Amino acid sequence: DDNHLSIVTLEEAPFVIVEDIDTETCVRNTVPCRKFVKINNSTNEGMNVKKCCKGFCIDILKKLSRTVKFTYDLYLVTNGKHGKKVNNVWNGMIGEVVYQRAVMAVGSLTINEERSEVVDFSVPFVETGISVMVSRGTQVTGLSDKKFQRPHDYSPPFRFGTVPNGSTERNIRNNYPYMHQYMTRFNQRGVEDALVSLKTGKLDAFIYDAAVLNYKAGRDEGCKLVTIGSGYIFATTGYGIALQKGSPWKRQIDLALLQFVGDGEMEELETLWLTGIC
Amino acid sequence: TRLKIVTIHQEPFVYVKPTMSDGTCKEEFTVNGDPVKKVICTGPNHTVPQCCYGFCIDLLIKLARTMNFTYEVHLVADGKFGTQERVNSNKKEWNGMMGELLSGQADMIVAPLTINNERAQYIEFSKPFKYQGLTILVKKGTRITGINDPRLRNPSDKFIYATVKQSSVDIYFRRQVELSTMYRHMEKHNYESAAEAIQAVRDNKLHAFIWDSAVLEFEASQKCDLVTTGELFFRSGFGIGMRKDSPWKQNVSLSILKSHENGFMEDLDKTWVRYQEC
Ligand SMILES: O=C(O)[C@@H]1[C@H](C(=O)O)NCCN1C(=O)c1ccc2c(ccc3ccccc32)c1
Repeated sequence: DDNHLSIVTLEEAPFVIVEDIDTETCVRNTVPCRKFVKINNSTNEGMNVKKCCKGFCIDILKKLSRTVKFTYDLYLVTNGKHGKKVNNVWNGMIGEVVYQRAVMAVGSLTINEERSEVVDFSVPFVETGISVMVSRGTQVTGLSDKKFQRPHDYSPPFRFGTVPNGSTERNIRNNYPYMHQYMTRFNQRGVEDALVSLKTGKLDAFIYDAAVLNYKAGRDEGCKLVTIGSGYIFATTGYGIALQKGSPWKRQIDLALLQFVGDGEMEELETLWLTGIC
Repeated sequence: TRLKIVTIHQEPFVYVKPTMSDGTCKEEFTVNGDPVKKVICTGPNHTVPQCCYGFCIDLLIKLARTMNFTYEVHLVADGKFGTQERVNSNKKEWNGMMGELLSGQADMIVAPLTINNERAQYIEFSKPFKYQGLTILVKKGTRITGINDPRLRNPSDKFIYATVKQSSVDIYFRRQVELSTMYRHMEKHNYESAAEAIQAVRDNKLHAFIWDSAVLEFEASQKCDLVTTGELFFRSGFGIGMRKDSPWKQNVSLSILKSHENGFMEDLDKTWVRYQEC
């Protein structure tokens, strides 16, 4: 009915963590979420499978459901991740919302201009942007540091990279063309490989999503890996809930999220799921 | 399409200076060689024309150019940001910039206006143009751990702390019953404006000033007898304020997002907000 909402999310620890069902039911702090699971890699055939979801974003969804008073059917997106426009068709979580298969999307979904043209976003509930991680001792400010913009002006020249084909690289390509060209030979397969490169001295700085880097710094064995101060984050933005354009839920979601922030409940979820021992 | 803009004195976001004898604004460049864009802003001195510039004025000019509107700028008559108060009773009314926007004396608030639940109930905020938070300013040599210091949590008149009257910080301490003891202390001491509270810290008449970190860090970098303590104890953002029926809403928010993404906000923060540690 009008009060029961189709909601899409995406597996991405610690924001959304997916587990197998028990007892046939989802217990503890988990909620039901289903996934359309493909038969094989060469077909559109598949089967809906019952799962259990928990995490930072799931706790947010639970709070919203209680406060704003809606019920939901939660599913995991299967085509894409967060959302990219391919052949002028949106995939991922963004696509589910744009094409009306979900009323909202909840997850580590970054707010930007391109997506905002096709969905409405709640207020940000987690701050992010483009940040920089280094091993303690290494001296840089944020992305706009001349040491990044003109590495050859310094000795030795800085070695720094990102993960290819994501939003950080895309932003750098648009804003700092020489820096982008310079970084290509230092780019990293993924976040894990980047952390090793830093720790083993093969890389001086790793440039990436701020929330991800803060999470990683929080749990670095030895607590030697650190991020720049939040004052230096470039292109500051946030993760937010995506709703359909003109959605009748947006005001209520927004007010609830700001109440949560105001009452310190947001700081509590961050301490629970995001803040590490470092 | 001629917008009445309301704003407020609040360095480094808004500087207010006398006009020249002929009623124009003195041509000036920033320390880095950028032209300082100045607009005539009328405000209380009775009402007189004055010159305004700074982070928020640059943002206004970019907005006005991108969305093709014209504007006249004035400084809020009561000099406050805005809280909601009981009148005499029954009715509640907003004061400050919030009141002017709601009554139609302004069509848009362009100022370091904190986004919170209380205000979002009645007006529309853009996505944040600045992410920051709350911190505490003291005279160098003053020792407090921060917001949970026993001299804050268990107040007496031996250690005086305050914020600005009728601001988001006032709202923050008033909204939580567990903060009622702190609030009872602060209301006895709250200042009319940020500048006066800051001066009072320098003069040793106020021992701790609780306020926006985007402002307090700038002040501590200009005035080395002042320091901030405890990092951020709360995170919040500034946004453009409009009435709920504004036709400009969507495009203002898109413009802000775009400006974070293309380095425009980075430029503004470097021109106005960024600072060398003492
Ligand atoms: O904006 C981005 O770049 C996207 C996405 C979006 O809205 O598209 N917004 C969020 C960032 N992000 C990602 O893909 C991304 C990349 C890597 C990790 C995580 C989340 C958790 C992790 C935990 C451990 C290691 C890596 C990760 C998300």
